[PDB]
Amino acid sequence: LINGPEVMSKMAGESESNLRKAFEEAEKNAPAIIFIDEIDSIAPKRDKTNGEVERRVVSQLLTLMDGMKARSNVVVIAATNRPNSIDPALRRFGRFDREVDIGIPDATGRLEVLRIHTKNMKLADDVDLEALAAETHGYVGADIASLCSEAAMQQIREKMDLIDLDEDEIDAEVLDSLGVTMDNFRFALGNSNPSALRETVVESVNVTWDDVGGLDEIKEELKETVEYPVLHPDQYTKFGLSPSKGVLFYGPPGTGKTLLAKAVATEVSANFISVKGPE
Amino acid sequence: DNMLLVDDAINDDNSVIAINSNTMDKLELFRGDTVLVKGKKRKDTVLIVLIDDELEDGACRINRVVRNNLRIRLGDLVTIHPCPDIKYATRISVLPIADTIEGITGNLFDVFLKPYFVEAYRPVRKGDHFVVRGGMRQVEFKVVDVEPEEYAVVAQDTIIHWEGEPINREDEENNMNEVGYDDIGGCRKQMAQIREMVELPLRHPQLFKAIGIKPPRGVLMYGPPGTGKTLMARAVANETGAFFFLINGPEVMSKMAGESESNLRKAFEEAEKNAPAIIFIDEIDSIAPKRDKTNGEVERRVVSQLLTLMDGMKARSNVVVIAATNRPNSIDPALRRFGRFDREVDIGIPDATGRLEVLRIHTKNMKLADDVDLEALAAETHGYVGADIASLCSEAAMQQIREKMDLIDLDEDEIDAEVLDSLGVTMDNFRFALGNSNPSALRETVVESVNVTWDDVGGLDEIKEELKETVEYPVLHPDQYTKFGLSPSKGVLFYGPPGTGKTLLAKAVATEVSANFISVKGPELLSMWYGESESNIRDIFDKARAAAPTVVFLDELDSIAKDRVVNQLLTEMDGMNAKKNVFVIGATNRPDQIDPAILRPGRLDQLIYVPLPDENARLSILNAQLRKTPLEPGLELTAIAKATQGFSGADLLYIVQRAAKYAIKDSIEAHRQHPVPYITKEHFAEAMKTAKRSVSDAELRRYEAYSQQMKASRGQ
Amino acid sequence: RYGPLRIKELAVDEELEKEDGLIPRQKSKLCKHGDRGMCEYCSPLPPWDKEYHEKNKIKHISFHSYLKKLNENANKKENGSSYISPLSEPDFRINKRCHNGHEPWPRGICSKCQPSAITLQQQEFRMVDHVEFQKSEIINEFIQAWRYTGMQRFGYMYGSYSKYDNTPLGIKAVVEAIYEPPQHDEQDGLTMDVEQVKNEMLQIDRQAQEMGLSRIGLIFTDLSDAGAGDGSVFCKRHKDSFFLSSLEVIMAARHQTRHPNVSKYSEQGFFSSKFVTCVISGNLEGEIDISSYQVSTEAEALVTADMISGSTFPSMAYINDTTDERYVPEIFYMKSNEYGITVKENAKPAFPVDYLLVTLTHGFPNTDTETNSKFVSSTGFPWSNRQAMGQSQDYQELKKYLFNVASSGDFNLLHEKISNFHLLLYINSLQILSPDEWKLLIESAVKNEWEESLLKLVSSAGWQTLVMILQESG
Ligand SMILES: Nc1ncnc2c1ncn2[C@@H]1O[C@H](COP(=O)(O)OP(=O)(O)O)[C@@H](O)[C@H]1O
Ligand SMILES: Nc1ncnc2c1ncn2[C@@H]1O[C@H](COP(=O)(O)OP(=O)(O)O)[C@@H](O)[C@H]1O
Ligand SMILES: Nc1ncnc2c1ncn2[C@@H]1O[C@H](COP(=O)(O)OP(=O)(O)O)[C@@H](O)[C@H]1O
Ligand SMILES: [Zn+2]
Ligand SMILES: [Zn+2]
Repeated sequence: LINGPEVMSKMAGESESNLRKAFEEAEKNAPAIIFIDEIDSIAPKRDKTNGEVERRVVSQLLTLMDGMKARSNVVVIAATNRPNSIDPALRRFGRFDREVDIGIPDATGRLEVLRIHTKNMKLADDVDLEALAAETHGYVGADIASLCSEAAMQQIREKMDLIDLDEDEIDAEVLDSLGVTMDNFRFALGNSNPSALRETVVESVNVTWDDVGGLDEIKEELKETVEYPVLHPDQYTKFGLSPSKGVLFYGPPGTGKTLLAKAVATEVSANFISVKGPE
Repeated sequence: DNMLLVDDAINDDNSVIAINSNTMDKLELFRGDTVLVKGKKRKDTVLIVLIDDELEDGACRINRVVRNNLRIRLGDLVTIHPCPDIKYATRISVLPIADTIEGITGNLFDVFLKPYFVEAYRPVRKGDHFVVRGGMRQVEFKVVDVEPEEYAVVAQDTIIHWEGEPINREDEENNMNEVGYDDIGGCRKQMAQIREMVELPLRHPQLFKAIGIKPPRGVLMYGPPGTGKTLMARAVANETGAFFFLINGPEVMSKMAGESESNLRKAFEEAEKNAPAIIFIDEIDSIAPKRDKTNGEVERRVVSQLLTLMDGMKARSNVVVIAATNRPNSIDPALRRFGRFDREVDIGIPDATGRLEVLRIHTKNMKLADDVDLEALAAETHGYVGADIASLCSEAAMQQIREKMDLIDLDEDEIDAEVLDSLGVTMDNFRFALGNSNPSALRETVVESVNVTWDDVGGLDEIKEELKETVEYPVLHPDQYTKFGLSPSKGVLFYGPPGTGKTLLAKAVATEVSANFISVKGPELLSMWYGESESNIRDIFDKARAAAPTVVFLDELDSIAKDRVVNQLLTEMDGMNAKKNVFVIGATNRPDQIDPAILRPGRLDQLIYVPLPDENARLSILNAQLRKTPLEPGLELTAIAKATQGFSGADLLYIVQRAAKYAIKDSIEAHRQHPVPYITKEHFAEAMKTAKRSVSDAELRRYEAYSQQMKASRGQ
Repeated sequence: RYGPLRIKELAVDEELEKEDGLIPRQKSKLCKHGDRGMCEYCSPLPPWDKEYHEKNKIKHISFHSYLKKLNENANKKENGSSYISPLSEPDFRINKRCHNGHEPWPRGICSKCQPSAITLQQQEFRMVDHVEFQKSEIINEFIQAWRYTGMQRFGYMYGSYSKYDNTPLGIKAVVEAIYEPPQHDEQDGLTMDVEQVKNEMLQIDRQAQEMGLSRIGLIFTDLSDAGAGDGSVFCKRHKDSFFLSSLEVIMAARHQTRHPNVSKYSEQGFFSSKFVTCVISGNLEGEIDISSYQVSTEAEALVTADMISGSTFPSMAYINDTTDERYVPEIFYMKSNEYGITVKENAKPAFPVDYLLVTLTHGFPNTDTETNSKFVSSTGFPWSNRQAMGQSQDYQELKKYLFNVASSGDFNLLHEKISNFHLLLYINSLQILSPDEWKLLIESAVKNEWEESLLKLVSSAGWQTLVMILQESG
């Protein structure tokens, strides 16, 4: 495991030897997995950093990566919040070629995260995790963990009236009476503040041809445009006609263009990316 | 039970406490028993119990020295516990106080302490004070070291090491750390937040084990400089009694290359190895500035080291990191996510009560004169952070010294004690200091508190009802909104002729829901537009969030709504969570000039017209602005109000100010000739003669036309 | 610990720490100010001032002064921190228990428990400054061993430390006597079983401590006579060739790690043992002058985790390889090129050891000053382990040495013939005497004001029995 900031925190000249020995060891004790977390810290965009050491480290990383390619059973995994932050030279053949995009979870994913985190809390029997999952839109896993922690904090704060802070210990019965209620989760939701939506991200949508009324002709046109190529590309290949790329909705404001886009995305079971005007 | 009442002991012994017989029976104690007595600030001592029936039941008698050591006063409560496992002091190393030993000849130990401890078996603990009265002198001492530690009984065979240099007294006073909550006032909310976020994780860990959560680690305090962030952190750390490990920013950044990182590593290792601990990183902005700031490698390695240490402490360790920065945007953005300084605390300028409390706290050792009206100073001082108040007190004292300098001889190095007795501060000195003081908190956007109710605003009953139903209900009855699935309205936009008192409505709305009020005037908006200001819209909204429930106020928004700034404002308004109690109130004089994008739903949609005050409103304004002015008895303002049709509030204030100017001019002339303590009607008549309306008829017609257009747009 | 650590070390360290060492300076001709007040040139000179040293021909900074420098550089009083300990010895062993989520080292290692690259650089503080021999006989007899036999020798040296005014806050190790372990010496080298040698040295050290001495170093001879008619020896050790080969440096580092110097300003409480190693080879001329050295702190902590071994080239130390239970990171030795620029050269194959040494200055006390010698000896009773030569401690040697004086008197002569190190050790091995009897023996032999103590000794029964058996034995 190689951290980004940890490697970047070493003296000058000691941040290359760490990478060299890391890769050499991974080779000696194969099979191995090398996880260069926060690679953007050790390989930012070319124009972002001009320091000489910032170039020595990047060149050392590139040399180690290129030399690694061999029968040796060693796999390199890197992580970075911004896909464009990484140096372009790291995304060529023989290097980090396969790319995976993590999107904010949907309702079911949020419920799964909530169940995973809220499996140890002494939750009161009156909890509606389904309602919380529905309400939380745009909440990342970390945000959900913070939500649960804040709800527990609220519960203990409410119970603190019977607790005497002067005594180091507390009555066992009170300590065993702790329980988080739905109102605590509501308060935590009120306090919490997600941050993923500030930037463009990937999130699934689940709108069908029932939350929009009318527009049947436009619905059929959109179906013909998008659904058939994705679902039945074989017939298009047979006829040799490539499908259309894009579409442009125009009309009075508030007519529900965004809902049409979301419905189209859901029909083909494709992820949805949004870019508002301010962006 | 064991909360024995404190009383002044008749005896002067430093290891004797007298208790009532009833309490002795209750706790099964006995005469001559050594017990551990704990008072305040976790101070502890060992005292020999003696039965004394004069004291009322539940009361104990202790001497001045013990009370000083425990940092408690008469009438307090002390908890007494058995101390059966106290051993005899193998060796006690003690040194006297320099001032107390001046003029002492011969061996101090033999003269004073040799008879005091022999055949006494007095239990002594480190850091205590004991005083010996020998011959014609009385000398205090300190228990520097005791073996065995931390305390033990000084037996006859105990060896006492008195060798060493004198200890200066100034160290204890001028280094007055271990400051409790009693030294902080006017910031009860933030103090409570810090307490609930620090003490409970440390003082009562079993709570979170029972509930089963990982308590938050980071905490980030920020606000205007000089608001006492360091003082609050120090007080919390001392009250908790944890292993406080203050780290400075400038101190770390002044080390040689390759050394600041080592200091950070050693500090974090030390805090971890002695859990619990409270690491306090003062002025973190100097260690980890914004990315666009210094790009040097030395400025990057420190940030990376700090990030690594922060990510490395996530474990069972009970370590809390508290950082202090002036603004939220000055810190590197990488330090404000999960597992890091994720909890924010905002410090705001205090209100009148806070200023009064600060004045009382600082002005308790001054030789104040009788003519002191601290409430008056609190009322007259607005926007003075704690540092400004301390500077004000120092300046007043210096002015008093200057005034009394007449009876002082600079050449002579001796000053009569009588002259020093006459020294005393007076209200004139404080007013002079206020005249010479230079506050600077308001120069930047800062969270403040307002206390205006529905009485300083005249008329506007329908507008007041609309504001109530728009703001008061969502905050006070969120359950209803959840029941009906209706999302609360984010903000409203006032428009109307200038001087109608929109700021008063905003302050009243803020007061009703008990929400901190943030103000952003036109000059600040323009300075941010030109990019030469120290604050950004993102910063303003971050402070509003952290200080929720807040009320942000934009003034003369048309200057910027003629735009990158407007784009940032729109992005921030979209970003804010709906459930968060943050309301944006905009004001402008040319509503049509506002960018239409700001008026879309989910933004400053609701538009409220603020009309000119009515005759009754004019009378109310005149009465309100003249509350603290001497009027001519029998004077009625109804005629003046009637004569001022079409005059905005600013016009009435101008009229009142001119009348007061005439009155003061006449008073000055009369005194110089040598009367007119109040204002006669003729002054008001002259002021009205010199009146002038501030709004032309054409602009009023235009505003009315816009209002009619808006009403028709919603009329059917 | 909320402040300075609490631990007891030698008296020398305490008294040194009491002082300040500030070197006063007078009004320079460059000052522009009144009599009072000092600008930048009239200020007192700190004891660690590098310019003052190199101007006075002092090469290292008298460790205590280094401690003063470190305390001044940080640790503000009354605030700013909670006393981060200033000194910490290097440690290169990989943490077997880190567990960010990875397993122990043999099958997993993160970037937090990976020994970073080691940068060798010549040390600047020498713990012990001046090694001083009370009497030249101590080393003259040692060399006489080789003179008679021709083979090399090796012996630990006992003594005690004290202040040394000639260097700012400096220390000197005064050696009182030399003890020779059982070694299988040869022409080109020597061999000695480590286990038996340490077993014997344990009890020898106990007895020496009973006498007040202490083990403060090892001295060995690298001497080979030349073909000259008179006494001349080739100078194999000088600037051109090695000073101490790799093996000697390794042994010195081991010994130093095995005699830690207890100090109050470290997390572990010990740092950079005071254990000087001396070597005899002969200066450029035919003399037999001695030297002194002490391996730097890194080499002390570099050999605890193996990582160094001897090499066929005398002046270079070979480096080992990685393996389970031993992780060896890259080693860079940083020198300065002639143009005054620091240069880092990777040395995996082998590197010079001159970056793993600090030099001392030997000497002898002034021959006309106060003599505080514990032992007026080193010419008499044969030394311990000189079996190879005709020397052999035994009853008849004692009869020939201390029977005529003992049977008659001459309490001055008896005292001067009774304050010999090896004689005391041998008669102690005799076990003829009782514990307190031997205690009074040593207190009479190794102390001033010894009249009544010697009288008590002679008046005792044990001494009477000893002299009786001596008379009985031929
Ligand atoms: N069939 C429909 N036609 C028009 N609007 C609809 C329809 N169904 C739902 N809506 C509403 O339209 C709103 C979305 O507005 P939208 O049309 O995306 O704005 P814009 O046209 O500016 O993109 C939602 O609040 C939703 O309640
Ligand atoms: N209750 C209080 N609130 C604010 N300031 C206070 C209070 N009591 C005292 N002060 C004074 O205000 C100043 C606070 O300094 P502070 O802003 O904490 O320094 P720093 O710049 O290190 O954060 C000090 O001069 C302190 O004496
Ligand atoms: N009920 C009221 N109606 C109008 N003005 C008032 C009222 N009460 C007080 N005022 C005065 O109106 C002034 C408003 O100042 P300002 O905020 O600069 O203009 P505006 O209120 O038009 O934004 C204040 O100085 C205040 O003294
Ligand atoms: Zn000078
Ligand atoms: Zn590890």
